[PDB]
Amino acid sequence: RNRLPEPKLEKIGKKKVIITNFGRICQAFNRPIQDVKDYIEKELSVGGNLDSNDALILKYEIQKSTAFDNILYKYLDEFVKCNSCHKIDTTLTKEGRRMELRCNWCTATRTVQAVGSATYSAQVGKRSKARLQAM
Amino acid sequence: KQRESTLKQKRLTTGDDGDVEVADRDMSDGEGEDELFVVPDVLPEFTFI
Amino acid sequence: QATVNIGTIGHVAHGKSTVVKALSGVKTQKYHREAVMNITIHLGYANAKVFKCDKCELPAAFHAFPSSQPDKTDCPTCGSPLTLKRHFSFVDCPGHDVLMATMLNGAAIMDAALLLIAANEPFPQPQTLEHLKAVEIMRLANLVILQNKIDLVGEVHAQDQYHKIRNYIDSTIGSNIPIIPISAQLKRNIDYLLEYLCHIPLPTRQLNCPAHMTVVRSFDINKPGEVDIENLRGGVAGGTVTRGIIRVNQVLEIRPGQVHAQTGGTFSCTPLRTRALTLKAEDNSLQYAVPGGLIAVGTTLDPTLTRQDKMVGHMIADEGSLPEVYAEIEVQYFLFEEMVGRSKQRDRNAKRVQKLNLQETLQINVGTLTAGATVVNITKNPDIAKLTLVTPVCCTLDEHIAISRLVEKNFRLIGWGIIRR
Amino acid sequence: QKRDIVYADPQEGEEYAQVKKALGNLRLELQLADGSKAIGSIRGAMVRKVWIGQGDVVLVSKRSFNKNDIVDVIHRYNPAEVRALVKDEVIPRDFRSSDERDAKNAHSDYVFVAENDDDGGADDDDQNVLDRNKVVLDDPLATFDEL
Amino acid sequence: LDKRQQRFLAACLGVTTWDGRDVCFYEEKLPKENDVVWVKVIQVNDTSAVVQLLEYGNHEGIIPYTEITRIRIRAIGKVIKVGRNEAAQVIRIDKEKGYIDLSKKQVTLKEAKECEARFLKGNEVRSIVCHVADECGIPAAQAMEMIAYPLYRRQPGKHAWDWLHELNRNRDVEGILGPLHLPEKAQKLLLATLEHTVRNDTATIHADIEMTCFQCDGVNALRDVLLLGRRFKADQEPQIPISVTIVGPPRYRLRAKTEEREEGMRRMRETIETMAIEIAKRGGILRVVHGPYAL
Amino acid sequence: QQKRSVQDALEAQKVHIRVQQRKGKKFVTSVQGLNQALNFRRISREFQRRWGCNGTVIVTPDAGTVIQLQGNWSEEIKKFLLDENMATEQNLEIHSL
RNA sequence: AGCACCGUGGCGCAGUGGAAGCGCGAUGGGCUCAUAACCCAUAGGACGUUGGAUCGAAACCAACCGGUGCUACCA
Ligand SMILES: Nc1nc2c(ncn2[C@@H]2O[C@H](COP(=O)(O)OP(=O)(O)NP(=O)(O)O)[C@@H](O)[C@H]2O)c(=O)[nH]1
Ligand SMILES: [Mg+2]
Ligand SMILES: [Zn+2]
Repeated sequence: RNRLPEPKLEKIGKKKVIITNFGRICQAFNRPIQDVKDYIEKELSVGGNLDSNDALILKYEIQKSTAFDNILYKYLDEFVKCNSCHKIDTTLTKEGRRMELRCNWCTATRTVQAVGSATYSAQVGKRSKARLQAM
Repeated sequence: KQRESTLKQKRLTTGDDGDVEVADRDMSDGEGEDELFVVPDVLPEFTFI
Repeated sequence: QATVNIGTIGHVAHGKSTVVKALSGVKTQKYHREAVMNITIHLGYANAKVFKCDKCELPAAFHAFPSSQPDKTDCPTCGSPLTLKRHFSFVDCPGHDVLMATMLNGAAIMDAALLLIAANEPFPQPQTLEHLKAVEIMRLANLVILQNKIDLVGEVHAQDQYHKIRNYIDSTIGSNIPIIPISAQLKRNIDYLLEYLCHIPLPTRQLNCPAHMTVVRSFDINKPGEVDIENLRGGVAGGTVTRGIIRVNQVLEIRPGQVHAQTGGTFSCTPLRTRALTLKAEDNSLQYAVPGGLIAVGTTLDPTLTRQDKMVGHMIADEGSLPEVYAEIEVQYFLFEEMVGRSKQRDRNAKRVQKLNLQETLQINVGTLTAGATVVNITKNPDIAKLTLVTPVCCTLDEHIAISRLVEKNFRLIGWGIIRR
Repeated sequence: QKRDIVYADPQEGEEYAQVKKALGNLRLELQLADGSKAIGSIRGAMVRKVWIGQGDVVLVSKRSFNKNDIVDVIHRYNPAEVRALVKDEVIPRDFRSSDERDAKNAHSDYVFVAENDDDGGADDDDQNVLDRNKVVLDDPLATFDEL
Repeated sequence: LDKRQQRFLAACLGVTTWDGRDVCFYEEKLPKENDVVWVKVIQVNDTSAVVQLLEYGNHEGIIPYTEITRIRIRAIGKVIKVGRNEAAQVIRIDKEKGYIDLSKKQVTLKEAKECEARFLKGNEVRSIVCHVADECGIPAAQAMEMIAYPLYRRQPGKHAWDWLHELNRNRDVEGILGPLHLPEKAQKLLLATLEHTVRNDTATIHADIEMTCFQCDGVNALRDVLLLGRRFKADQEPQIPISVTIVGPPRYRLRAKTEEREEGMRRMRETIETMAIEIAKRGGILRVVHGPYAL
Repeated sequence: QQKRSVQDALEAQKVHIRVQQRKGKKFVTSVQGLNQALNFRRISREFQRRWGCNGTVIVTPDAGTVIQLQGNWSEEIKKFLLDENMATEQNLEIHSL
């Protein structure tokens, strides 16, 4: 029943979605910047970056909502949240190769693995331009 | 205002090099609040009502 | 070395290897194990010595690590020197669905086990119950029931749970085994646990009857050794002794031996004669092996196979001592009424076992064997099946068999049998 | 103008509920924050003056003459008020059932809490009032010297 | 150590001026019509562009707009930019005052692969003969004309690299100095031509032995097999051991990487045959994957 | 026997679904992780007919026998493979939403 | 535990000896009634670390370190 900052959005240009609260959010469950960003951007299969004043940018377009939450839920129940107690105080480790994660509020250690997708993405979606750049 | 600027386009026809010209590109929205710019009085009354 | 073998059973997600981790301080791996996540997959082994803490029964607080408690030669809990009582080995038998058959493989080795239940789940899962009936094939007397998690949930739900479990037990298996709280990724209340293990008596074994060993491990060749004498730093028949004293420089026969293909329809298997190079148990080296404990008997001759355990259900004895090799075993089988391991809604709602019939895939878990069988005869006398085994089995006893059938991409205990032979 | 928020009257119909998916012919599929599954409708003053999307939360009415006919969307709660409502004491965020409660769909889903109003600014309006009719010192350059 | 000292010193310099950036590779001033060449891109200028050759000095050439490719591009900039090194061939050629006219659009379906190879060889020849020449006296013109230029003239268009009348002959085997004239610079030539080049890099498969099968004698048999595996040999390197990866219980992976030729293939085949036929009668039989590769 | 059983019930076979967006409110969807043995033409041609869609039987290097569909469908591209021994309920990635 | 490959601007990478570049970015302008689209100017590099070979390299050799894949499964 923990409290997580409620991500809050902007619709700029009716394409992009800027997420102002990015920095604050990443701090809260105690994981770094680039790694968190990766997972998000991979799932949605879009570009955009962060940089700036630590407000994220994404090329994904949605009707403005609180429904960004679903994405965050996936990240938090894979990575941070232990399956022993249900509780985030958790802290990432480096054990062996592709081995990570520790709990510390009862210290029941748990390992997890990190995304490196690269199986299938389809194609989308203009062409001409693609070939032109890949000239 | 931008939506009012998007409804001033001008014009159809597929191609003018390789890329398309389309107006309108769909929006069915719609509006939120309507903030209503509160200051007749705020705080004191709220503990009675 | 270890004198007494202590196993571990319980459904996965209730702890298994967790309790072992507390005491021994070591863990098991195989690489594959990580990739699937919290599946143990093959079998555990470790060793922790018993030495009595002499003002300890249940003192309030001490370090979480068990080195203040036994497995040390000095005590800080009573602040006085320690004295030996016992020494144990551990074994970890899986709790996952698929892994039934390998639990069976490691079920005839052990001399006791700990049941593990946790407070975070329902009363009696299906897999727990199925474990218990599996035991009763090989007929262990000593058993201990535990609640792994009691400090992760309240001290209310705990009590209830305990009452229900308490009712159910001593209405299945007498002796009124105790039900006990522990923690073991917080590593507390070992003192309690340990006190109950101390009182579990010396079993009896034979130390002067012809050699008999049950193998469950093999491979230790290299990496490194790499340079010099070159490779490797020959293999093992890593397992338990039940009978006789396995001394160094004795001559051993592997009685399944090297398996040779069929020559048209009839296969043959020829024994492998091998010598004991060294006996290694724990980090120590033995000159003689006493029954009980896992002893890595150093083997010799040729390469190929026995990569992780292709010595599955293999029997080792001395030269001129031959446990009789049987290709066909006449099994007198008794079936259960309930197809345990089924998950539908609640364990008590289970489906009923279907009769044993001609031409069906079985298994047959003769002790530590996992030999594939097909029923060819239901007739010889009523309730006797003459079952042909592709992989040969050696009889040293009349053999107590658990019979497993496939229910849906996985076998689930159906009954037990005894060989007439 | 006026209030953007109203509360249910438990009598005279009216109970909170949430949209699921949308269906053709102005009707939609609608589910109760206590009871079982439902189908809704909409009124003709909201036929394209107001758009009620999926997973938006609304306030029904119920028929007086005969229950268990069909129900209707007579209002909409703006997202600004949904978070507020759900907080206070009032409606479940899981909308008891969800599809169904016997399958316990969409698990936590840990609370979010709009705890983001204050940023640690906006402290102290308890300070000074005006000092007038006093000669008082107040020359700049302050701090500029620590020597 | 004047070597070390010279380096550290000359980070503070004030640089030693050297011929790395000029001088024609071949005799000729200018190519013939429809000859591929390797250029460098000085700038764009909108209407075509000014580039330079590199095969013959720094001499200019100018591509004309609407002659970079078939496709519409809009902007010229983002295909070609500036600072590149690229192929091109010729259309017209004025020898009267050195206007030259080129196309990137007639160089089609590679062909510019030949250009790369060619250019590189040239660059080698040149950079070599300067380090030779200027240890003693003399400008680069003369040293060049007496070493480089002959082997482009003598045998037509065989460069001064490839076929075995050229320089890489005199890296393998000696005796071609005779019909050319050469004082002290003979020494410095051959010894720089050694000091730098290099051949480079070659296969290095690793024999794989699968000593499947059984017999009242396996281990012992495997040891005997292993003892002939590596040294063996030694001789000057490449070698052929270490040997060094355990795969499975029947499968042993012996290294075997060579630095010099196909010569490792012969050594592996002979070693495998001895081990498999003469030995492997006391244990299981020797089987190959094969055996070589990894690659 | 048991060996194969395990090696199959606990290894490999992992079933990818994904959703993305073409533009505005248009969408697309894929499936991957289905065995080579199955005829792709028969599954694709089912999905289609049960709802206005558009399949394919694309083969891509080191990812092949991968099929896509038109529209957002995630739910029904999971549902139909659950009851049908096509996804051990363990291998079901959704990247939607 | 070895084998193989890789380490270059915030991020992904190009660069076979004359040796600081490109695509995405960030920041600031310009095009447009606005937004996409598209141009331009700015800042931003111990070329993993160390030694060695070489007139001379980021490129070649060795040692160590890190990352990823493959084979190993350790009394
Ligand atoms: N809080 C708490 N965590 C526990 C307790 N017992 C075990 N755990 C945690 O549960 C996890 C599972 O441990 P493990 O022993 O592998 O479970 P298992 O049941 O043996 N796996 P398997 O079923 O395959 O044998 C460990 O990370 C451990 O931290 C307990 O009593 N309390
Ligand atoms: Mg375990
Ligand atoms: Zn925890």
